[PDB]
Amino acid sequence: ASDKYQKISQLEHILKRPDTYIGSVETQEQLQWIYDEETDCMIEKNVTIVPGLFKIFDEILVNAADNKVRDPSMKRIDVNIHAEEHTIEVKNDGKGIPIEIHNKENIYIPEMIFGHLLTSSNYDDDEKKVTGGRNGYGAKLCNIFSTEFILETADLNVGQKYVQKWENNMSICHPPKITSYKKGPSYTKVTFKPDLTRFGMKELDNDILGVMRRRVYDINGSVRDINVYLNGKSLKIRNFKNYVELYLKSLEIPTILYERINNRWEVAFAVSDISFQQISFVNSIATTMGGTHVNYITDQIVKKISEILKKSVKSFQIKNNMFIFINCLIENPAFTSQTKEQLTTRVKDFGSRCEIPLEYINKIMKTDLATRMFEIAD
Amino acid sequence: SASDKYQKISQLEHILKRPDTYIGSVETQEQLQWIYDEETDCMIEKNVTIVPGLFKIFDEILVNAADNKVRDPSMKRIDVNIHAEEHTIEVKNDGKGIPIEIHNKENIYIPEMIFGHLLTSSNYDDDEKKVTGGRNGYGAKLCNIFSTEFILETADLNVGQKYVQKWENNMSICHPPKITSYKKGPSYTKVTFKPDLTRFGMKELDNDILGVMRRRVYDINGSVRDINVYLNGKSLKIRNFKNYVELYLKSLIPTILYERINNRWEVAFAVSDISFQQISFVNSIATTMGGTHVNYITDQIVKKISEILKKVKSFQIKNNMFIFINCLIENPAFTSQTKEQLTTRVKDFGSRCEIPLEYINKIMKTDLATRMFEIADA
Ligand SMILES: Nc1ncnc2c1ncn2[C@@H]1O[C@H](COP(=O)(O)OP(=O)(O)NP(=O)(O)O)[C@@H](O)[C@H]1O
Ligand SMILES: Nc1ncnc2c1ncn2[C@@H]1O[C@H](COP(=O)(O)OP(=O)(O)NP(=O)(O)O)[C@@H](O)[C@H]1O
Ligand SMILES: [Mg+2]
Ligand SMILES: [Mg+2]
Repeated sequence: ASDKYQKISQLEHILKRPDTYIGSVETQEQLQWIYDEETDCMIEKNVTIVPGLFKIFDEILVNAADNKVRDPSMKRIDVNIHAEEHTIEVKNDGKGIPIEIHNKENIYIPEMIFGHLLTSSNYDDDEKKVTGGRNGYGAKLCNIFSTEFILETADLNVGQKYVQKWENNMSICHPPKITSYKKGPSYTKVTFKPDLTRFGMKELDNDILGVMRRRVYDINGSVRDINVYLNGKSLKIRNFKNYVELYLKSLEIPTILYERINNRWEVAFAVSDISFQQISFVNSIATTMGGTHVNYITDQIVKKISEILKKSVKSFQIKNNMFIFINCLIENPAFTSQTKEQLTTRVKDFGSRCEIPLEYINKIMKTDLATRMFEIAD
Repeated sequence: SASDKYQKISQLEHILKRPDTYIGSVETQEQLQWIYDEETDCMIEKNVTIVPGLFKIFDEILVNAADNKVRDPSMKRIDVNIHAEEHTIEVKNDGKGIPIEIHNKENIYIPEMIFGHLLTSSNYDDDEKKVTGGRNGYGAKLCNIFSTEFILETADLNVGQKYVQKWENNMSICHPPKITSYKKGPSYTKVTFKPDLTRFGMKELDNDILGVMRRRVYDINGSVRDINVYLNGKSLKIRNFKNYVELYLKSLIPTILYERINNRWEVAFAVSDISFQQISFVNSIATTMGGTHVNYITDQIVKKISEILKKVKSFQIKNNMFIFINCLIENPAFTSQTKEQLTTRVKDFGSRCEIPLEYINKIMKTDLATRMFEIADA
C-alpha cells in the first residue's frame, strides 16, 4: 500500500502542478490585446500562448512596479527582451536590495528573497500597503521556471554590487559575486531565461512577445511618475487616460469616457460590440478575471441605468453592452490564487470608496448603449 | 530593520496567515446561496452570511469521502453528522478504509502521513487517468490545520485492525494512534473535526452556515452515483442527479429537461428568470465559478440555438438559460485549491459531450424560444 501514497516537497509540487501558482503550462487559444507598433495602437488578436510563461514575466514586472510604492524617488523601469537568446531583463532604479546577511536566516538577503520560497517584505499586514506583492512567491516562481536566473543589485548604504546566478529550475545556486560600488545610482536588475521546454516551446514566438510587450505598456499606463523603456524605446504613456486611448482606433459623443474619481480610482467607459468587456488593474496587477472591484463599479452603473429605463430591461442586457476600464489601488488585496487574476477583497476592506457621479452615468446615457436599451424597452 | 523587513515563513505559517488561496476567505461574505428547505422539501435561494473557509474545510472532507467511491465502487453509504451545539462535524464512509501500515519511505503509519503532513496524496501519479476530485494533497490537512481537534478513525480488514488518531490545535499536536484488533466488522473511515471557530471569526455554527453545509451534502448525494447519504441519521432520499435537479423545481412542456448524454456527462436545462445561472459538478466538486466544462456545454447550446434562430446576440440566449451539469473529468486542473473553476482544456477532458439536436429542439419548445423571437422581431 506504500506505493499508493506519496509525500512531495513544495518545490516538487510547483513543478508537478504549476496551475495554482503561475497558471496553465499548456497552450491556450486566447483573444488578446497587443500593441501594434506600425499603427501605434491596441489591436485585438487571436493568439496561442502559455499563461505560465506570461505570468513568470508578469511577476518580475509587478515587483519592479512595487518598488515605486516602496521608493517614490524611483523613476524608470527598463524591460529588454532578447527573443533569439530567450533572455529577459527587467531593471528598475530607486532603492536596490539591501546587501546584508539576514539576522535569522544567516544568508544574504537577496539570496533569501529570490532563492527561497515564502520570503517577503509583505507579510506584516498591520501596515496597510498598496503594493501588488502579497505572498512571497512571485520572484521564486520565475526562478523555478527558468533554466538560468540572475539577480543584480547595488546598495548605496554599503557601497557594493551583488550578482548571483541560479540554474536548473532554482536547483543550482551559485555563491554571490560582491564587488565595490561608488558608481552613481542604486538599482535592481533581474535577468532570466525561461525553461521554455517546461512550457512546451522551443523559442519565444510572436504571440508571446506581443503580449509580453503589451504588458509593459500596461505598466506605464497604470503606474504614475515613472518612465518605461522597452528594448531601449521610451513608451511615454503620460497617464491612464492616454493608456485607454490606445484602444480608441480599434473600438472605432466620445468613444471613450474617462474620469478620475479620486486619488485611488480611475474609470473609463466605451460601448461594447458583442458582450461585457473589462480591462482592470489593482496595484498595477492585471485583473484579467475581474472581481470585487470590477463588480463594485459595474453594479453602480448598471443599477442606475436600470432605474432610468424603468421610468422591461434585464440587468444583463445593460452590462453586456459595456466595456469598462478600471485603474485602482486596494489595501492589502486578496485574490483567488497566486496569479492574482481575480480580486476577492470585500468593498468595505478596500481602504477607499468609488462613488460614480450621476453626471458620469449621464454621459454613458448619451452613447449607443442607451439607444440599444431604449429599443429593447420601447 | 532590514532583517525585520524581510521575513521567511513556513508553509504551515503561511496557510494560517493567508488562508485565501488554500481554503478561501476567513472573513464573512454576503452570498446568494441555495438552501434545502425541509418544510417545503425543495431548494430555495436565500441571502446568507457565511465564512467561505469554514464551508470549504467541510467540503474537503465530503469530497474525500466521495472520492472513495471511485477507489472502491462497492461503497454504499456516507453519514454526515453535524452537532451544532458541540460544533463537531463527523463524516463517515463505508467501503475500503485507510491502510493501517507503516509507509516504506516515510516510516510512519499511512493515516498519520496522509492526514498529518502537507503535500501527501494518492493522486500524484498522473500517468493514471483518474476521475477523483482529489488532486493536490492538501485538502484533509487544511481541515486539520483549521480545526481545534481532528480525529481520523479507520478499519482495515487486510491487517484486521482499527486505527484512531487525534490531532489538536491546528494540527500542531499529533497524538500517537490507538491501534486495536478489529475482527468480523466492515471497513470504513470516519473523520471527526471541531473547526477552529476563532480563526473564522465565529462563536458558534449559525443557521446560515448549517444551511449551506446541509445543502452541500445533498449535492454529494446528487453527484455521486449509487450511494446512500445521511444527514444526522436521516436519509436524504435522492438517488441520482435527476432527483437532485428536481429539488430545484419549485423555485424554477416540462420545467426541467434532463438527459444523461453518456456515462461521464449529465445535463439538465431550465429557463432562467433573470440571467445566466449554472450549477455544476466536476468529480463531485462544486464548481461554483464554472469553467471550461460549463463553457463547453453552454457554447454548444448557444451556437445551436443561434443557428436555428437565424434560419440575436449570443449573450441574450445564454442569459435565459439555467444549466445543470454533472461530469467526470480526467485529472482536472483548477484556478486554485478551492477548485471553484475548472481550467482543463476540453481536449484534455478524457471524454466528450455532444448535445444532441433532440435536446436543442426541446429547449426550443420552452419560454427561451419565445423570448428570443421577441428580440428577433424587434
Ligand atoms: N525589483 C525589486 N526591487 C526591490 N525589491 C524587490 C524587487 N523584487 C522583489 N523584491 C523583494 O523581494 C521580495 C520577494 O518578491 P516576491 O517573490 O515577488 O514576493 P512578493 O512580491 O512579496 N509577493 P508575491 O509576488 O505576491 O508572491 C519582495 O517582497 C520584495 O521585498
Ligand atoms: N474518506 C477517505 N477514504 C479513503 N481515503 C481517503 C479519505 N480521505 C482522504 N483519503 C486519502 O488521503 C489522501 C489525502 O487527502 P487530501 O489531503 O484531501 O488530498 P487529496 O484528496 O488527494 N487532494 P486535494 O483534496 O485536492 O488536496 C488522499 O489522496 C486520499 O488517498
Ligand atoms: Mg512579487
Ligand atoms: Mg482531498
